[PDB]
Amino acid sequence: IGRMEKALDEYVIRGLRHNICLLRDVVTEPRYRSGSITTNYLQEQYPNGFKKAELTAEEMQLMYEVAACVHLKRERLHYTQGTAPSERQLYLSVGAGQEGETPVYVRYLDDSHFEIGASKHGPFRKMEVVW
Amino acid sequence: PTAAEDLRHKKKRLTAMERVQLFCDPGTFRERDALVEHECHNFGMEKRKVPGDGFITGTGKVFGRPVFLFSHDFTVFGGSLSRTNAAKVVRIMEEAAKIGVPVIGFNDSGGARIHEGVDSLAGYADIFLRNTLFSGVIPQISVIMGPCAGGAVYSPAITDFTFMVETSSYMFVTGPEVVSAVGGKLVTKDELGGPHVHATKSGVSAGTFPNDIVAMAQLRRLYSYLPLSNRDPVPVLPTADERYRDVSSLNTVVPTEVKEAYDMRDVIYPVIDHDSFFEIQPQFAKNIICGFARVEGRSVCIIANQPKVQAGVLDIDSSVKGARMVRFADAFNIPIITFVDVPGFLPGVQQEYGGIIRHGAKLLYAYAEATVPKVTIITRKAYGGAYDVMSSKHLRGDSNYAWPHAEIAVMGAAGACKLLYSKETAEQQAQRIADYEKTFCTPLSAARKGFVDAVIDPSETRMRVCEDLERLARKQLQNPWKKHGNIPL
Amino acid sequence: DVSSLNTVVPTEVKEAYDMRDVIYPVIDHDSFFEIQPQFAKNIICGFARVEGRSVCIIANQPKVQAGVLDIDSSVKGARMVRFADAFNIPIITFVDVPGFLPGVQQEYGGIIRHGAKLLYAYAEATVPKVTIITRKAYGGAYDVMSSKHLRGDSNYAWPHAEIAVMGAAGACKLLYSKETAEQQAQRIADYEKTFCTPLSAARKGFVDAVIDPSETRMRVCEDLERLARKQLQNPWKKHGNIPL
Ligand SMILES: O=CCCCC[C@@H]1SC[C@@H]2NC(=O)N[C@@H]21
Ligand SMILES: O=CCCCC[C@@H]1SC[C@@H]2NC(=O)N[C@@H]21
Repeated sequence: IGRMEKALDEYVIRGLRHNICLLRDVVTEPRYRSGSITTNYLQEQYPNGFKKAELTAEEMQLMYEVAACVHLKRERLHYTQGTAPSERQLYLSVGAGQEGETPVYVRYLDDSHFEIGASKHGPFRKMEVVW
Repeated sequence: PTAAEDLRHKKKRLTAMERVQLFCDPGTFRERDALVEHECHNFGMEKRKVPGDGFITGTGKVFGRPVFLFSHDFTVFGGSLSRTNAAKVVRIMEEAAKIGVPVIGFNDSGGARIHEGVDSLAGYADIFLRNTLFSGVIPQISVIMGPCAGGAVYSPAITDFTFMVETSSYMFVTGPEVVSAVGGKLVTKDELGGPHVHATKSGVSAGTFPNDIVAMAQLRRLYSYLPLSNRDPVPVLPTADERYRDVSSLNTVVPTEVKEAYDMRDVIYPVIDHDSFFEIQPQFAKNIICGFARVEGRSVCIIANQPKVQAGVLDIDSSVKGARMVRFADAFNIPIITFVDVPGFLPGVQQEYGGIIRHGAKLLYAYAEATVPKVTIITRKAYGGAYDVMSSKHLRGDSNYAWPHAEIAVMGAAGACKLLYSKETAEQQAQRIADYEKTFCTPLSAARKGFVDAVIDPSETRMRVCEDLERLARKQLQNPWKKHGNIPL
Repeated sequence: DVSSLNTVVPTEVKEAYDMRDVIYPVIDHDSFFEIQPQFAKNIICGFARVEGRSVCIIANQPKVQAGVLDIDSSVKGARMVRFADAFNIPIITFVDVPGFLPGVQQEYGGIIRHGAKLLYAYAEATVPKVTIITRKAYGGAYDVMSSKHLRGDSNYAWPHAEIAVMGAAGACKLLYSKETAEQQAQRIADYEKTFCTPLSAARKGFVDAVIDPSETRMRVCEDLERLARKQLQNPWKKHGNIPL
């Protein structure tokens, strides 16, 4: 299953819609991983239309961190020669109303390594992003 | 400390200094002049002097490259110009003429300052002359953040590109009060000169943005494309994308039926680098696309027809749009890449009553006068004078290519069959139109004459374009000596 | 960090100071090569480096003769400016002048010819120029020492500067012919307060900005880096006709 989970996310499809979200949500459901299912499983678990399951706090935090890293990496490309920055303090907030402003730092110690933290003078984790 | 700007933000609007701070780098703005007064002494203006005098001019720095800018201030006197306001702008433009640096201005003026008399006209004239002289020397970009009325509208017009903000901006020559006075019609300011009107109807505005923040964010991206001056070379940026990336999806873009339509962006996007298109005038004359893009890390100019809208037929508005884009691109040594799909010109009385002859000649003049490297690709068809206009090989074109299902003919098969057989026996349609289209509506004849270099598979377009654009990097061509041309206005 | 420049200028207008205390912090360490050190000591000329590039230095000195322009100083500065411009070398000047040296010997020796040489050299030059007014600039001396109107690139002043037509006494005398006696006390002070300050010259637009003395190195490096590629040309001539 884990393999499928991972393999679903690496399938790049552009130009038309698909049902990969439904497959992902069905596989990730703890009912499906319980061990047994039924033939009325789908409509039993999807009474009104279809609604994809949401994200937990840590997943949304990780998405924020990766977004900040990507922003910094693409920003450094446009600068000329060595006149480029290496650290910022960003304020990420999804939604049109800025729901949950989360301050973020970034350091870009190498080509594919950062020092993400809460802000300046905050403990750093040194994750990795390759894009 | 957030003093004196609470009144501004309460109206859901930003300040000039905040806009300047958002545009440039975090700490690289050096305000030039800050303690200047109007010295008017008329109509009870001897009092209420202001330190900044309603203008903010500085130098700044974007992406490590220098810039010059100025911003109007709406709080102070409504942003009106004077004998003294225009002096700062003139000094900035003169300095940016000595050094090869561009100029960007954020217009917010409410009109002229009446209390100065004709001195406002003097300042306007000086700014107009500087814009006229320095156009083609340094790129000029203008953004309109608020009201812009009176005769001040003309200086943004001479500038290369004008952008507009959606909710709280407008521009026109004469106010609606005079329109009501003379004609008797009641029209609001937005109905007269709103951003939508200039985006779709008049064709003056080159774009529209939803917010000031987005305006700055994308203005930086636009600035990343431009060359610094007239004599400086085209910028080249590092990029991980490579010319060996596979593009085989182009083999299927063109439908096998001649009456079905397709989107030209499906051809434009694969050739250029990923996520590197900046469309210019997206909502005006949609049958033609113009903008900037990068090919192997160097900025180029894109001009292509679109059979999605009106069968990709040339027109007045499309001609003006393409002509302006080509002229600007050539003025600053930027390569041009074109994609051709045209059945001809739009037929109609309104067209001749509006002067198609003048307007359609502008694109041809711009294409013929240009001396930058050109690359042309004929995908499906090219008929009549439209084939000549859209950068044909005879107009000193560098390299021309065609796709295996193209067609290059004098006109459609029906008209040729009609003219070639006056009173030939009836039913001549079936056994003559098919034969003529088979024999002469194909790139074989044009290739025999030598009008296309080679017939290529659609999968090799990126390879060919990168090769040619790399080889043509150092072309030196010059026109005969002239004081200047005489373009059909 | 150069914060020692905040204290170089004394708070009294009649006390003297050494201009080298202003010259040395701005340029790089141990990089001054004085030219003609023992002749016309009221003016200093030489070569120096700013951020690794050679520049030309021309500054007055209130230590010697109150920093007053003269014949010999004019010749020295004119020759230095002409040589520096001939070979595309940036020029940086520091201004502190009360005027020209008064005396019969001066007119009997041709001050009119010699003082025009420095003005000609400053006006003819096309290299980037930077000017800093520390304390004062009066009369034609302000015009001569690379004023903004002579196609100067950037001009700066310090917060206690003074730019006026002449001293307060002469202006008060000419502005009130036979005004009631004791006019000295309540007129000279007022005129010096109102017009012997950089506010009026800044209002007219003759100085770009009024800066803290601690930012001089930053401003000079920024301007000299930006001005690296200026291209200016004079009208066509076989050659000039300088006042010999
Ligand atoms: O066959 C009759 C109408 C054909 C029009 C073909 C297109 S419409 C605009 C343009 N002008 C032409 O003469 N041909 C094209
Ligand atoms: O007040 C009387 C004498 C003031 C002289 C002030 C200095 S001396 C040389 C120069 N020439 C002037 O007119 N003023 C300055």
